Amino acid sequence: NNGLTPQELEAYGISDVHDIVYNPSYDLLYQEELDPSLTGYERGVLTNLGAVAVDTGIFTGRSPKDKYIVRDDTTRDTFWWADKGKGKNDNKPLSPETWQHLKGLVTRQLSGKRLFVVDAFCGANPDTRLSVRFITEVAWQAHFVKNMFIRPSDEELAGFKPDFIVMNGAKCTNPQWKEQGLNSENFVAFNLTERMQLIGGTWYGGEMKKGMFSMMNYLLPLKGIASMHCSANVGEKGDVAVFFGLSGTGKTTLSTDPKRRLIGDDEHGWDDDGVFNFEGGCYAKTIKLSKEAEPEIYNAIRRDALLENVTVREDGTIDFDDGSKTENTRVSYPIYHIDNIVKPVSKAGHATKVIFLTADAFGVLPPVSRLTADQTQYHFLSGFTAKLAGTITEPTPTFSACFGAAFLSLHPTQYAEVLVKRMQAAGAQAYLVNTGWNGTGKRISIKDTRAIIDAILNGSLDNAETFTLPMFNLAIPTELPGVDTKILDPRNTYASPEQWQEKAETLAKLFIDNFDKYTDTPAGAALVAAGPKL
Ligand SMILES: Nc1ncnc2c1ncn2[C@@H]1O[C@H](COP(=O)(O)OP(=O)(O)OP(=O)(O)O)[C@@H](O)[C@H]1O
Ligand SMILES: [Mg+2]
Ligand SMILES: [Mn+2]
Repeated sequence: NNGLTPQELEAYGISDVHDIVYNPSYDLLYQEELDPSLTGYERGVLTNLGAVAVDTGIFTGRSPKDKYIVRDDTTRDTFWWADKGKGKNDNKPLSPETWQHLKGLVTRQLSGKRLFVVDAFCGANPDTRLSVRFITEVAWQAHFVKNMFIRPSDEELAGFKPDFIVMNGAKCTNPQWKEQGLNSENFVAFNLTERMQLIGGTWYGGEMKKGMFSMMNYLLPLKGIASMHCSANVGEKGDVAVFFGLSGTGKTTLSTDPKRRLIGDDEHGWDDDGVFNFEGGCYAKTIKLSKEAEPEIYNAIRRDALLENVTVREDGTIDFDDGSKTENTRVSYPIYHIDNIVKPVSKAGHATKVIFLTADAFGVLPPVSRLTADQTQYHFLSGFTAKLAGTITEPTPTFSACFGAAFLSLHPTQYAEVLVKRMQAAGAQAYLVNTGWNGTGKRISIKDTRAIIDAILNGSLDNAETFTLPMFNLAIPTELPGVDTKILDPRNTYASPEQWQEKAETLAKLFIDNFDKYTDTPAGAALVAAGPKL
């Protein structure tokens, strides 16, 4: 029935829907979250910055072990399954039967309640975008999807017909999990035949964000459109730059550059016209957030922005440095909270600069180096980054294909293939930047990192004289405008170049061991030459 009547939700299996809050405004959401009635995790608090902060509960990040995709006649022969001959991933198969069981738990949990329904888009271009309908019973959750996805116009809602439905049943869990062979009572399931996503047990909003991203990572490459885990911005001359990288590497902090127009900060596609954003907002990290170091992001934290897991003092002030509940404190905000952005549609032309961000805890890789075409692919499939696990003692490596393995629905080489095709057609140049550590035991400052990005974007790096770094065979500059020459050669940051050597051999070996699983095909076996060598 036209409009968005309760009888329309009955088709989804939801019953006794009393009140339906359809596409709530930011003001409605504001009063909903501050309602003194609210108890538990539904309760939001007001901070001295005018933004409301919520607690996501026990889950303060994604839960890949609870992710499942229904294996049926639609997904069977196309999906990159975790139990298939292909690589290690989180795409665990699920039977249609267990799906229906999980669906029953969700629809029942959402029956006889006041439901928030947010209609939106995933993808800036109408020809490849997904019309998604989110259903929840928690206000701050509908707020999160309002911030993160593309907010439709009144005229667009008129002819709005969803392609995908996501039902968030955070308050319910699956008690029959042991009998079904699942990881736990919690669940994040997808069914491509019904085009739905179910969430149970976990309150974390990121599951809906990354969940839709995973779906885009499935549909687009099959159409020849690159789907990427990267930030992106444009210059006044129209030069587009994409920044790939794993979590915590700098895609958001570095693309948020006042001198350039922000396209997006995390999920983009690349078609015949160019690079386009999937989202309608940004999701910044807030631990130890410095207003001096990252002023644009700090000023975005105001009414309508949603703080997550941050610790708010009695006086309402936020302690950004406190990571007691989690180091993964975040804040989402609609994109317009950033001044210099592409308006009204988040898209631009083909990218000409392709930057790979990595936080090397081993202190081996150089701050910046220009990559050859074969090294571009080698490093893309490698997806290296290292944290520093050890209360930061003993660096621990992470190799995540395409810089976002956790969101891949297809085999990694399928993404590399479509990426290489787009880069070629545009004569794009690739670079590798170490936003991490060096022999000093301290992470490179944001100031130094921004200077390096400018040199890459302004061309002064392309004109610089370079020499080859041994083992990894990376072309590194002799000098660069704005940055200290001493840090350009990673070996200079150690007391003796012998220290670098030893650590470099360790890292090189890890890379070689990791890439070995790709050498099954001639193309990948050919790429081994583009990797490190002892
Ligand atoms: N030199 C540096 N370069 C970049 N970021 C730095 C640097 N030094 C410190 N940081 C901090 O590291 C983090 C980089 O975070 P960022 O939010 O950009 O990750 P991201 O790539 O967007 O990951 P995700 O996909 O999870 O959003 C921020 O907390 C930033 O303040
Ligand atoms: Mg980010
Ligand atoms: Mn991300």
